[PDB]
Amino acid sequence: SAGITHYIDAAQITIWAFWLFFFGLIIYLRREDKREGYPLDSDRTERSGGRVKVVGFPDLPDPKTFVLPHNGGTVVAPRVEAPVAVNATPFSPAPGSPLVPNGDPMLSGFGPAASPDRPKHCDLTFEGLPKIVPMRVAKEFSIAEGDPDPRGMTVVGLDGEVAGTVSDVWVDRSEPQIRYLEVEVAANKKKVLLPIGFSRFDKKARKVKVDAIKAAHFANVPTLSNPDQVTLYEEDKVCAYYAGGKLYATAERAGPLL
Amino acid sequence: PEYQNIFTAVQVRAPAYPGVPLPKGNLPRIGRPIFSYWLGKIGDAQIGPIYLGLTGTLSIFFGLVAISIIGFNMLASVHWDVFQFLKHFFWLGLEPPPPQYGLRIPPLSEGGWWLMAGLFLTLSILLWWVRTYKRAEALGMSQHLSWAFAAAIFFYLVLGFIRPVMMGSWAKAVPFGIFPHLDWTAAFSIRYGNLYYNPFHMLSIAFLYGSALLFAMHGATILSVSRFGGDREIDQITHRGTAAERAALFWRWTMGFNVTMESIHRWAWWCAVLTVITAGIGILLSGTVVDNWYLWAVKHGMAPAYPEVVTAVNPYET
Amino acid sequence: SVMLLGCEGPPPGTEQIGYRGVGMENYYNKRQRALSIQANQPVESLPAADSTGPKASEVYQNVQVLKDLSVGEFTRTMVAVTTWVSPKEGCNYCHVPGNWASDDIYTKVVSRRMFELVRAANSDWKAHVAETGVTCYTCHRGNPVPKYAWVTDPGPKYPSGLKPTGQNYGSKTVAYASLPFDPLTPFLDQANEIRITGNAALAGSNPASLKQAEWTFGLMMNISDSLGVGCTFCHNTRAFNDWTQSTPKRTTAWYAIRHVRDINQNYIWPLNDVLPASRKGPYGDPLRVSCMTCHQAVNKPLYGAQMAKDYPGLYKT
Amino acid sequence: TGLTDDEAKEFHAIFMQSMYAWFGLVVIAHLLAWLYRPWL
Amino acid sequence: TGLTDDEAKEFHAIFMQSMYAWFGLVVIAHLLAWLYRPWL
Amino acid sequence: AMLSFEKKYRVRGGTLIGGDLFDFWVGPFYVGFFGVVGFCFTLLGVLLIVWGATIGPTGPTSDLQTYNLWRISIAPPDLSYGLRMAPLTEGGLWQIITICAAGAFISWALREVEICRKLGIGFHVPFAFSFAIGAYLVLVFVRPLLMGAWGHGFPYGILSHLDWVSNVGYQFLHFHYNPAHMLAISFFFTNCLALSMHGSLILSVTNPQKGEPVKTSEHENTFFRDIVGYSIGALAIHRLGLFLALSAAFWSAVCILISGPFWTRGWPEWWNWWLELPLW
Amino acid sequence: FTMNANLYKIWLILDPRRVLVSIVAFQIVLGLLIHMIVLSTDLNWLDDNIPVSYQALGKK
Amino acid sequence: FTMNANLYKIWLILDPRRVLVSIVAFQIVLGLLIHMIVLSTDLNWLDDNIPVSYQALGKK
Ligand code: BCL
Ligand code: BCL
Ligand code: BCL
Ligand code: BCL
Ligand SMILES: CC[C@H]1c2cc3[nH]c4c(c3C)C(=O)[C@H](C(=O)OC)c4c3nc(cc4[nH]c(cc(n2)[C@@H]1C)c(C(C)=O)c4C)[C@@H](C)[C@@H]3CCC(=O)OC/C=C(\C)CCC[C@H](C)CCC[C@H](C)CCCC(C)C
Ligand SMILES: CC[C@H]1c2cc3[nH]c4c(c3C)C(=O)[C@H](C(=O)OC)c4c3nc(cc4[nH]c(cc(n2)[C@@H]1C)c(C(C)=O)c4C)[C@@H](C)[C@@H]3CCC(=O)OC/C=C(\C)CCC[C@H](C)CCC[C@H](C)CCCC(C)C
Ligand SMILES: CC(C)=CCC/C(C)=C/CC/C(C)=C\CC/C(C)=C\CC/C(C)=C/CC/C(C)=C/CC/C(C)=C/CC/C(C)=C/CC1=C(C)C(=O)c2ccccc2C1=O
Ligand SMILES: COC1=C(OC)C(=O)C(C/C=C(\C)CC/C=C(\C)CC/C=C(\C)CC/C=C(\C)CC/C=C(\C)CC/C=C(\C)CC/C=C(\C)CCC=C(C)C)=C(C)C1=O
Ligand SMILES: COC(C)(C)C/C=C/C(C)=C/C=C/C(C)=C/C=C/C(C)=C/C=C\C=C(C)\C=C\C=C(C)\C=C\C=C(C)\C=C\CC(C)(C)OC
Ligand code: HEM
Ligand code: HEM
Ligand SMILES: [Fe+3]
Ligand SMILES: [Sr+2]
Ligand SMILES: [Sr+2]
Ligand SMILES: [Sr+2]
Ligand SMILES: [Sr+2]
Ligand SMILES: [Sr+2]
Repeated sequence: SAGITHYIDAAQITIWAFWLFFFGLIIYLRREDKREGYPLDSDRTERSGGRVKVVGFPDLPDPKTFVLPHNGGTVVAPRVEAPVAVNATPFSPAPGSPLVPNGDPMLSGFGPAASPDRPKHCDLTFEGLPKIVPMRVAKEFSIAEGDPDPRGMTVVGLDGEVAGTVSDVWVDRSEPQIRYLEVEVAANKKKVLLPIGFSRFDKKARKVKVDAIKAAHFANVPTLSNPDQVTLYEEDKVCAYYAGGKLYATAERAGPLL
Repeated sequence: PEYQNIFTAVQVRAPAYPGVPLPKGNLPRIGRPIFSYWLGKIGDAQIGPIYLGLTGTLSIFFGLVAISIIGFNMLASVHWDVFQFLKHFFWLGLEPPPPQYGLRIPPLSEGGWWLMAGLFLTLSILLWWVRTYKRAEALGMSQHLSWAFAAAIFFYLVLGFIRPVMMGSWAKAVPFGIFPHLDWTAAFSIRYGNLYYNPFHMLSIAFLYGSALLFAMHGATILSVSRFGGDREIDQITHRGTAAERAALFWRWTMGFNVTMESIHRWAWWCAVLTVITAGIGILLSGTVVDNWYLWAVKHGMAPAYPEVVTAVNPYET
Repeated sequence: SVMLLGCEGPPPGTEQIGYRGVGMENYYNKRQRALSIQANQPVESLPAADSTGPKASEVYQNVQVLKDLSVGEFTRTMVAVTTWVSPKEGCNYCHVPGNWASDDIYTKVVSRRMFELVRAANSDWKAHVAETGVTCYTCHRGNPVPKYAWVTDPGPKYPSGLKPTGQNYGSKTVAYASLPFDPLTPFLDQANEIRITGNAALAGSNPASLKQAEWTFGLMMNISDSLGVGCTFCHNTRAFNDWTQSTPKRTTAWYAIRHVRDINQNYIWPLNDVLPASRKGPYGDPLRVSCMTCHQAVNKPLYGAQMAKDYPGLYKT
Repeated sequence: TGLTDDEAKEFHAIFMQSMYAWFGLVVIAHLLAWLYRPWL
Repeated sequence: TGLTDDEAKEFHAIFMQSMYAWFGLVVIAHLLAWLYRPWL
Repeated sequence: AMLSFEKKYRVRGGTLIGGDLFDFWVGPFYVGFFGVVGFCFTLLGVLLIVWGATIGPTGPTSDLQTYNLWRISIAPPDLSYGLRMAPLTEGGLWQIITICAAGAFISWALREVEICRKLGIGFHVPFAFSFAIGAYLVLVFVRPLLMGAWGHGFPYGILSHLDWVSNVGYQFLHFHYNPAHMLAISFFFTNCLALSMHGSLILSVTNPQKGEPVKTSEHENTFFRDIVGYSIGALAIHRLGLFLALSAAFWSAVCILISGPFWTRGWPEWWNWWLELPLW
Repeated sequence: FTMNANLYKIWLILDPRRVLVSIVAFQIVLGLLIHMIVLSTDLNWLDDNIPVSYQALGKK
Repeated sequence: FTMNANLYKIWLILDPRRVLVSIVAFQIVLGLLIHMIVLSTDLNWLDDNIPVSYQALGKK
């Protein structure tokens, strides 16, 4: 008998092996996925006083340690993070309801204005010099031939009003580029950072538009504990404020449209 | 309105960077840098220096040899008419040894240039492999690239060398030509009864589509959190910021679950390596194990049936 | 530019071939369909001949084919063969002047053979030629030499040190694709194997080479182009080899392939010794037949015009 | 909506009469369409 | 929308007359087209 | 439930439409007015694919009816119906499921939009999503329209749609020669390459050899500069990858848009414009 | 069938500009939709030609 | 069917540069659109051979 066709061929079983390796892969990737934000926030946890820490399937992976270079530290993941109050109040007492920011929305530090507490230290070059520093601290840097020098352009907010003028340019000493625009504010001549991401140029006019906030809001830009360098804490703090204006800076960004 | 972080609108220069320093043994670096205002319009304007060791030189060497055999051969097929060479270039190619020869080393005029170009190409790709492992060690880094390059090398090897040796015939490897190698692809599917019904080729297709899906999603994300320096992924990985937060949350609020600044790079990594690895497996079973995938799909009841509205009588059966 | 480039406008003419959703469909340019129709106009017939008279073989001297015809009918048959094959030249093209019965000029030894070629065709190949049948015009079109006749070609030049790629060139004969550029000699002259698909899912009992697959692909490109259609005209590409999923045109094409093997092998190669160099390719092989020769890019030569049924002198016995 | 109670009388008026003008043009077009070619 | 009430009767005027001119050229074209080859 | 840092951002407002009406969360998903339209479109779509599976091409008791996942398939109407709505049990169903799919993808896109407005992030993602939505639309709306009939759309079935691709592909004889196809394929392959390179990199620096600390930007640039004499840099690599994948989708959309409506011949034949230039 | 009209108040709750363009857009789209529906059906006016189909003015 | 003498106010609500360029875009698009609509039907005005066929009868 030389014809007993087997119903099982290498192609079936290779498709079997694959799916098994697959499932293990998926599972694993979802585990690396819980090295942050976990366990979750329910009132399942609060109701039970915490006896239901929310982690789901799969579960959380044993911590991993990152050894920052330069006497920098050591970070772990997953970690235990201290809760932080919410600077807002429930739009409804029902769960899943959004919260309204407390007080003046741009000040709230809630919503598009919220942000975490990153180190109060500076990111560093390879050598260990403050990575992000101004061109005034980073002597070498230079505009690229054929690019308007931002230095001296007028910074202008979302409504038209002048905001200030570019007093300097902050650069990456690691990957040479403009990261932050410095702004001598008109209303008080204080110096603030302006993330490049929020800034549009109008080279033919030497203006630097900013849809984010109004010219006035530039007065409240979060500040630097040193005008010649900036910490991780301070960057988030700077940007999130402008970001808040995307939903706050006007009595209309709140939406609807209809 | 808002900058999109598509085009660096105002650049800055600084003296070029020779790079983090390599240990003893890792040879000097060569070439001295330049800047392209235009690469600069979209990315690091610095061009080079480059590193070249024994490895790097033996790989550039083999690789260019292989490129010459293929090319010179193509000029020969048009009679040394560089004009005609220019005219039909897309259609020119260097075909493989004929089956009549099996796996024997063939005469120059009958395929031997292909076996030599295939030989030298492979040695040069695998030398570039070693190159990236060396360049990756000099930096204390890990071999994640090398595990991927090794996967793509896997597919390559399956295509032009492994399947051929298993099938006992150099004529089964792919020929060097644009249109010729496209034709090789189509004929390959045809010869084995439509490759669409090959499970592995379906998975490789889900994974190719997935590399486009993930990189488009992630990439769009990092730009959307570029405002918070999300591109600076390393520190968002060590010291989570509102970029990594807004990032993980956009997706969380959208599709119900999410990843992290470190893990998305693993989903993406694993999805790419998977393409080539299902892909190679896919070519491995063709002829070695399965000869007609459509039939295979029928035997496993996967091929759909449609009302037979058009049909033709079989002359072979008259 | 880097020009741009090659383009038709929407909407194309379309025809549904297979079941809805299966994708077996056809697209075409309406304009060019109309131009092909004007170029594929048929010559109207000559009035029937009454006759009523003796048989050709009784009133003529060298009638070895059109024997059983009445005189009138023979004469008519001569006028059709005249306008159909060589009207700029007239009667004298195939005859020695003053001597209608003589075979002292080759175009007649050939003409005679082609009388047996059309007859065999109209009477023996209906599973292929149906009731449309063929006639001289089909290939000649007012031309002495079918415009679309072929020859085994040698491809482009090679130094002496290396042998030809056998495939890999820009050729209109394989649809512009790079497959092998002469899929005709081994399939439309000789009878090499076209089948490459296995009939078993698992392997170990199908020796078809990939190369053979490419030759079949080339040839198919040829066929497709000659009849002016795509594979869903005859196939269901999920299974090129599956006859039940194919269209009745695959059956027809199958018998046609064998037919061209008979025209080329027993009617054309033999005329090679009495034909001039002007009618021969670089290997001494003579201009022969292909599907294009007759179809000239249309699924039925001259859009399925019925010319032959009007000339009874074109059928066997 | 930063309108006065009176600028919602005005806007409403122009809105309604304008809209009625549109509906008017419509009855015109539909009338032509029916005379030359009734569709029911 | 950054116009004065004095400069929108002005704008509306120009808008209306121009629009009507356009509509005119359109009516000419549709009239020549209807003559040369009526479509209904 | 929320991430351990989520409550602080779960602000009110940002809609386009609905306002406080549907301005709430469910588990981790954001609802919004478009989540509701989306869920409705989606649910009816799927529930109808279930009914199509239930009935089969010849009725629930015939042998072509099936619930096997590889083979369930809902196909368009014949071409004879053109752009008209065709009877339900003759491809009508397929038309409605399509309307639902287009509406669901568009709702999904608009809901990602409200989510950008809430979180205050750029809208790069839903814009990028819209490229896939576009490709889907050419494959069901644009092409079949330009082609005078909705039946030119692909059927919704796992392998049967693969068959659609196959025979449509083969009407042009050697599809590989479609030049836009050549582009799109180039991007799909390169995209898959950069992704493997970025992926590999991030993971190679944040986790280096034991005995080494998280690596640096300087390392990053130095490695790929070491290997290939160039490094596009961190920001931009995220930019490129977005370019490649969106373009890959683009050229797929155009390569299929021209296959029919603007080109009917085989595709290799297109390349003739090149062999006939007056240079050779 | 109650007593309060005064339905002008509608613009104190609904933004007029956006409503304006919304109706505008919807009208052009509904327009195209309807045009494609009738032109694809029997009440067709294009694929006819009055008083004679024009490409059947010459057969040749 | 008359003109509400305060219809100028439509320009206090709708931005003039946008309404204008919008009309130009929509119109040019419609134009290109219709032109190929008609060229794609029986009413063709290009492929007619008026007053005499322009190539020849073939290649000759
Ligand atoms: C069997 C079908 C009949 C026919 C039956 C109808 C019917 C019935 C109707 C149309 C209508 C329309 N048809 Mg028709 N139509 C035919 C064939 C055609 C053809 C063609 C190439 O064959 C074309 C181009 C059109 C095009 C038109 C549009 C002009 C018009 C409005 C549609 C729209 O989008 O509203 C756009 C919406 C707008 C608000 C713009 C309004 C523009 C009009 C022209 C007036 C301008 C007012 C302007 C906007 C003033 C604004 C205020 C200022 C800002 C101060 N029809 C066929 C033969 N057509 C509709 C119509 O005209 O209404 C009277 C209508 O009711
Ligand atoms: C022709 C019709 C057949 C077809 C036949 C095949 C065949 C045959 C194959 C694929 C392959 C694949 N097909 Mg397919 N394919 C079909 C239709 C499709 C469709 C579609 C929408 O219809 C899609 C999405 C795909 C998708 C794909 C990809 C998913 C996959 C390969 C990924 C890849 O890049 O590997 C390519 C990457 C590499 C090869 C590695 C590259 C690295 C090398 C070493 C680089 C060296 C660079 C060099 C040294 C630089 C110097 C240059 C020198 C000059 C050479 N196919 C149909 C059914 N397809 C693979 C497969 O499935 O096999 C099972 C394959 O081999
Ligand atoms: C059949 C033989 C021909 C051929 C015929 C065709 C034809 C015909 C086509 C392609 C198409 C393409 N081919 Mg091919 N192709 C050939 C061989 C190949 C090869 C190869 C190695 O040989 C490759 C790599 C490819 C690859 C490609 C890409 C260039 C392209 C598909 C990407 C795309 O459509 O994006 C588009 C992506 C989408 C449309 C997805 C959109 C997502 C939507 C909005 C949401 C989906 C939501 C859904 C509900 C998700 C499920 C989630 C559930 C909720 C859980 N082909 C062979 C030679 N190929 C297709 C194309 O061009 O694309 C239009 C096409 O029409
Ligand atoms: C798995 C299926 C088949 C096949 C499937 C397809 C399909 C399908 C397609 C291609 C196409 C191409 N293939 Mg392939 N291809 C095969 C395996 C290979 C191999 C190999 C040694 O293994 C090579 C070198 C290539 C190379 C090429 C690229 C030249 C090109 C698309 C670019 C891309 O993705 O780049 C990513 C990588 C880079 C950017 C790195 C650097 C590139 C190097 C230097 C390219 C070398 C060759 C070059 C063409 C010669 C001179 C330049 C010319 C002017 C263009 N293929 C496999 C075996 N390939 C696509 C095309 O259209 O072109 C034919 C296409 O449609
Ligand atoms: C996840 C699978 C994907 C993948 C991954 C992948 N590819 C890779 C890698 C990885 C991980 C590498 O590590 C390696 C790389 O270097 O990445 C940038 C590589 C690679 N991907 C490339 C190609 C490639 N990969 C492809 C596909 C894929 N690879 C998949 C999409 C494709 C396809 C199918 O489209 C291609 C074309 C190469 C650039 C590189 C391997 C390079 C190599 O092996 O080099 C061999 C030899 C040469 C290049 C010869 C040198 C010729 C020089 C360019 C000329 C310089 C001359 C100089 C002037 C000197 C003077 C000369 C003297 C002799 C006179
Ligand atoms: C355009 C470039 C690439 C891309 C980008 C892209 N896709 C995206 C996004 C982006 C940026 C999103 O943000 C969005 C997303 O949510 O991320 C996953 C999305 C998305 N990518 C997905 C699909 C997808 N994208 C693909 C590809 C691509 N998308 C390109 C590779 C592909 C393919 C074919 O390769 C698929 C299958 C979805 C998971 C998701 C959007 C999900 C969604 O819109 O959900 C709402 C709708 C439903 C839940 C279903 C509606 C119910 C239907 C009525 C029934 C289904 C009908 C369907 C037409 C039948 C087809 C059957 C098939 C078996 C043939
Ligand atoms: C009767 C009635 C009411 C019905 C009942 C309703 C029912 C049936 C209830 C069931 C409810 C349940 C079970 C589910 C609901 C189902 C829903 C609505 C559908 C899911 C739709 C959805 C989009 C699923 C797609 C799944 C997949 C695999 C998508 C592909 C995307 C991808 C590969 C996923 C993983 C990777 C992800 C998520 C990356 C996102 C991501 C990226 C890309 C970053 O770059 C980044 C950077 C820095 C930090 C974080 C991130 C990050 O999270
Ligand atoms: C930390 O991050 C990282 C870095 O930073 C340090 C790196 O440097 C690196 C190293 C990376 C590199 C050195 C990058 C190398 C890049 C590679 C290999 C990609 C190869 C791409 C090419 C050769 C270019 C091909 C394309 C062209 C030549 C231009 C083509 C132009 C065309 C087709 C016409 C333009 C029009 C279109 C495409 C149509 C419309 C386009 C769209 C709709 C797309 C939209 C896009 C956007 C961006 C919004 C990595 C991996 C990294 O992860
Ligand atoms: C005029 O031109 C001058 C500059 C001279 C040179 C020009 C050169 C040019 C332009 C060359 C152009 C070349 C092109 C475009 C080539 C394209 C190639 C393509 C697209 C190839 C696609 C696929 C090819 C594959 C997958 C080949 C695989 C082959 C393999 C894997 C061979 C392996 C062989 C080995 C390892 C040999 C082993 C030998 C042993 C040791 C076993 O022998 C005993
Ligand atoms: C109007 C022009 C023509 C006339 C009047 C004509 C007349 C004749 C006559 C009277 C005969 C019988 C001679 C005999 O065998 O005694 C004959 C035979 C023959 N003629 Fe013609 N002829 C004409 C054109 C042609 C043409 C154009 C061809 C070829 C294209 C042709 C091919 C033949 C052949 C092959 C025979 C021998 C027939 C057989 O064996 O059956 N003739 N012709
Ligand atoms: C360009 C795409 C086409 C491809 C790839 C193609 C491919 C093939 C293949 C692979 C076979 C062999 C199946 C086997 O291995 O058993 C085949 C057979 C055949 N095809 Fe084609 N085909 C194409 C177009 C056409 C067209 C247009 C026709 C008819 C006009 C046609 C008529 C036939 C016939 C009759 C056979 C059977 C021949 C025999 O068995 O001797 N094909 N085709
Ligand atoms: Fe990234
Ligand atoms: Sr066609
Ligand atoms: Sr049943
Ligand atoms: Sr020429
Ligand atoms: Sr006309
Ligand atoms: Sr002319």
